[PDB]
Amino acid sequence: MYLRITNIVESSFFTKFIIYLIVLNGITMGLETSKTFMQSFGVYTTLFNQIVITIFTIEIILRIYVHRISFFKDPWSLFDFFVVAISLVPTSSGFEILRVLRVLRLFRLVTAVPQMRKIVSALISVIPGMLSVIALMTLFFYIFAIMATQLFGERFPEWFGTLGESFYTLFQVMTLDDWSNGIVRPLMEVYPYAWVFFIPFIFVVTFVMINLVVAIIVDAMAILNQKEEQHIIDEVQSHEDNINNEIIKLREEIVELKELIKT
Amino acid sequence: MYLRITNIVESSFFTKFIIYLIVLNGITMGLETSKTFMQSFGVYTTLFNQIVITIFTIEIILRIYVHRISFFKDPWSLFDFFVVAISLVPTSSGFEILRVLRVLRLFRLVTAVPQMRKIVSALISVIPGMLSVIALMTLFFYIFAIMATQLFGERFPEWFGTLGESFYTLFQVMTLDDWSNGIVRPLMEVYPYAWVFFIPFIFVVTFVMINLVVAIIVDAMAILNQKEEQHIIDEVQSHEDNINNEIIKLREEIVELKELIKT
Amino acid sequence: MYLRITNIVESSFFTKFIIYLIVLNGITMGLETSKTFMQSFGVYTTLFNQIVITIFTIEIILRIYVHRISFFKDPWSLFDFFVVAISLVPTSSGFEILRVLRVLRLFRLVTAVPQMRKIVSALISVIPGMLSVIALMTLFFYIFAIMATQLFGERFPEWFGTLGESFYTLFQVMTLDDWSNGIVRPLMEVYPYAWVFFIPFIFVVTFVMINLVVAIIVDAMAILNQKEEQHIIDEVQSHEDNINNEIIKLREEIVELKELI
Amino acid sequence: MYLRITNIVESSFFTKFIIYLIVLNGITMGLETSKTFMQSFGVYTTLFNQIVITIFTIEIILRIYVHRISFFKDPWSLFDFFVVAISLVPTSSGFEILRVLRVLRLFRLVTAVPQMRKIVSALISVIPGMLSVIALMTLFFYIFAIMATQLFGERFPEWFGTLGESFYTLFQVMTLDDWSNGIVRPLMEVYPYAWVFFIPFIFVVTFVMINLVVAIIVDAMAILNQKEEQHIIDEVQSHEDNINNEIIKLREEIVELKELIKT
Ligand SMILES: CC1=C(C(=O)OCCN(Cc2ccccc2)c2ccccc2)[C@@H](c2cccc([N+](=O)[O-])c2)C(P2(=O)OCC(C)(C)CO2)=C(C)N1
Ligand SMILES: O=P(O)(O)OC[C@H](O)CO
Ligand SMILES: O=P(O)(O)OC[C@H](O)CO
Ligand SMILES: O=P(O)(O)OC[C@H](O)CO
Ligand SMILES: O=P(O)(O)OC[C@H](O)CO
Ligand SMILES: [Ca+2]
Ligand SMILES: [Ca+2]
Repeated sequence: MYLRITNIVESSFFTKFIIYLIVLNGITMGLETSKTFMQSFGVYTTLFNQIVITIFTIEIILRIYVHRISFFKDPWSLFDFFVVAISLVPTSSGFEILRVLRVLRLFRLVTAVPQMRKIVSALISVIPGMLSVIALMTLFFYIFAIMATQLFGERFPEWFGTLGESFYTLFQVMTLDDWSNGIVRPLMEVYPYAWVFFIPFIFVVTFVMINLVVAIIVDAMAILNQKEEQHIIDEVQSHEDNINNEIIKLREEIVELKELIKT
Repeated sequence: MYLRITNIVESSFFTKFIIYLIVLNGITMGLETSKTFMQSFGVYTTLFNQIVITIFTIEIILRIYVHRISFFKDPWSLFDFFVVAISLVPTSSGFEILRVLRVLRLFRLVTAVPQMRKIVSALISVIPGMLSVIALMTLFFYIFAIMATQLFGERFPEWFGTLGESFYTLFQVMTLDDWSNGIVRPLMEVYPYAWVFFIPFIFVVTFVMINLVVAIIVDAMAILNQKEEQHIIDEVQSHEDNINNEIIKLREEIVELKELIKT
Repeated sequence: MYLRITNIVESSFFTKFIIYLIVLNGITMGLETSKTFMQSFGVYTTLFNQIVITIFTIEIILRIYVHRISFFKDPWSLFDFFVVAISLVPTSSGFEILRVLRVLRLFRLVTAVPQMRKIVSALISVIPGMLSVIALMTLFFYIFAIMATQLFGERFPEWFGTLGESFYTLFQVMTLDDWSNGIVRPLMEVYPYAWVFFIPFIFVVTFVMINLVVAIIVDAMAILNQKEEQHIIDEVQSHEDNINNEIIKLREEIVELKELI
Repeated sequence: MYLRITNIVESSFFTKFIIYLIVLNGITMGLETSKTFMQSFGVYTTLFNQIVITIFTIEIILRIYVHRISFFKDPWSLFDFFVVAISLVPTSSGFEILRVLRVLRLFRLVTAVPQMRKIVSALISVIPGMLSVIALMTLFFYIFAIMATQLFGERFPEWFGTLGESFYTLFQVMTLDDWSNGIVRPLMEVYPYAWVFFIPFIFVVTFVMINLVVAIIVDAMAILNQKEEQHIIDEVQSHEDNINNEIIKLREEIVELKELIKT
């Protein structure tokens, strides 16, 4: 029976039908936004929602028997899995956050549609090279968050009270969000020199972001000229000393013609 | 009189003419902006408008004969068609919003000037390949919109009472416009963890844009290496398939001295 | 024998002296900020400005005499000229707002030095390639100013009442400055769909500013690849043509042992 | 005795120990941020600072011994040194920024981890290039800062009262941080034409930042594209001086078959 289900999971009808259920379920996810619509139709869509989660788990289990292990070595399939698992947690209780994370299920449309995975893939690819810089930055934030909390916390607690208080505030400053009328000018009333802290924080952070981008584009170029030079260097050494194997059978031949002297 | 009017339409004069009207009428739409002006000279401009609109209509008509079905397959003409059609909906009456849409007819200066035509064309060219990602972002927005609305709308209706509402705010946050003192910190007095929503949102949004920009730059400079490489790659073969061919000649010239075979 | 003075205007010391001046006067421009200073040393320093300003006048005259018409085809000169002419107009005058422009004479430091000049010159060079887009965009503003004025100027005259008013505001919205909480959201409390005007506006202008940067970088690299292959090909071709010079005299003296028999 | 110490100092145990010490010390410094923690465990903390501060003074000395004057011509070491100094000075004194500047010793984790000082390097490496542009802009600011102080400082003393205050506001404007509603929009009430100063300032300032990027990127690439030229032209160079070097012997195996006229 294994091959019998495998023909299904792999059909064009399967993926389209699941893509189809993703999409319209998405539309219902959106209609539950309206409190008006939720009245005249609430039980309809929650029903619908239960049908979709059913079909999805059906599907996901099928996919597992058809792919087992390979399935769990697949980033994309793990996603659908966890994102479906979440939806499978009951419409209940105090930790009511999960009712809302059920709208993550719509990200299946990203898994289900190949054009889109490529985009997500292309995006993630940039990340691992950056993990070093991310560390350095987070270190830099940490160190400055500490100083903030200490230098500024007592008189300005909404902003620099806790450690995490200052983290949030320093993120805002980085996005240059209302940074000067909004935070530093207040600070400077008590502590006139605050700028000696915030002006450098701004230049370093902005500096790094910008440059990091420059480096990315330019280093990527550097490897493109690499493969190109290779490809062309590979040519002058494919030719030339293949025109060497022919200018020495001039040589072998030229000296094959050297008992002109015997006569 | 097909050929007689084709001659007029296609002439340099006609085009220079329509352009000149476009400039005057655009100068006068700026003057129509002054309440002070209309009281003194406003009689003059409601007919100037009413006859430039008339002249333009005539033109659009002519041009249609002169190109028939091919006129309605030209982007630039189709524009002129609509942008002048909208200016025909009554001098008053209908709705007064189509009287504001009237001023759009100055974009006919972009349409009727071929430096502008291509400059716009240049700009539009990067879009159709972007389309996929525009969809991915839109889905991202929309999921988050659904999410923000049922997390912050009951308590913060101004910002999150509706999908549309939350679509707006999330756009605001994307442009980083007064996002933290302006939306999130208030949200956070009622909901201390709002940062776990919006900071992830900010990264994704921002990360996608920037990398999108890198990709365009970085991929375009790839294609340029392609055509340069094969330009160069072809030209070594032209001057190195030339070499080994006239050493084949020399190799043979040596085997011309087979005439040692005379003995 | 005017040439005498010509050798002095051109001298290393003529230029180096004027730069000492431009820097000095520039250090006094700053201290004329401290009203603390400008009582205790006001007279002391107003002369310094009077000396400097006459010297520069002299300098400009000499440069003129030396370079004649060719002086007025030189922007760097033309600038020096106007920025000094400006400073000439007395003070009190008709309006203490040309007294302010006087400061602009410090940019003479950009003039007096290369490197500085190269860089200014460097930056400007992208501009002429841009005159077209700058115009399309200006048309784009103009059009949306006219539209914004007449759509919102009635109830929002501070932001959109006058044509120039709408220009200023659309400029602010372009820099995304307090655009939503400070402008559109207020607008929408009277005119709900006003987002249909501002979101597209922001998209258009943002898109244009980014692409233009992308076009500059990539079209730059294309010109850089034109030059590259032509240096590589003009190499490959020429040597490859090096190789056929040693082939024809390894050829037509393989014809003398052939003519041998 | 040198080489015995030298081999300890260069040990990866030495390095890893100091790195470890750097890291746990960083963990305690965030703990000092809590007022709860400092109550219940603050004495545990303040001695560990002493410990680490000693150990590092030891570490720095062992290293000066090992490297002699080579140590003092090393930026990363100079830093490690200068940062340990600050942490040395007795707690309090009259000004207690030093009891805060002490959290800079965490930056040692940068100098200590070889992968981090690499990216700081790459970053720093861009600066020398732009020291001229910097000067240009620093002047430009100065000039505009003088100009605004004496145009808006009497009536707007907070923003423009002194030179210093004008530098701060112009920097605020440069970052485009709340510029219009805030500074510029108020100013224009008193001085209507103030847009004539803050639009130019903004164009110039943002143009120059933005182009400056373009110049790095594109000139970086011009250099990249040239090292490619050499590598390619070098192979060509090689073949056509080095095979005429070894068929110059084939150039004289043809005069031998000539020369055999003689008797
Ligand atoms: C929505 C948005 C931004 C924005 O509107 O902030 C104003 C930027 N700015 C002048 C400026 C920038 C830096 C230091 C000093 C001054 C600007 C904006 C519009 C027109 C002209 C200039 C800024 C930005 C600023 C700060 C933080 C972040 N973040 O974490 O995503 C983004 C950037 P960026 O990479 O910034 C750099 C330039 C050359 C402008 C290109 O884009 C993007 C990608 N996102
Ligand atoms: O007015 P509502 O409550 O029906 O919701 C309006 C939304 O924009 C449509 O879903
Ligand atoms: O305090 P003042 O009056 O001496 O002026 C301070 C300025 O920042 C010095 O140039
Ligand atoms: O009435 P105004 O002030 O908009 O005048 C029109 C000009 O374009 C700007 O002054
Ligand atoms: O305020 P505390 O003492 O509970 O600590 C909160 C900080 O973010 C944790 O160090
Ligand atoms: Ca802002
Ligand atoms: Ca703001």
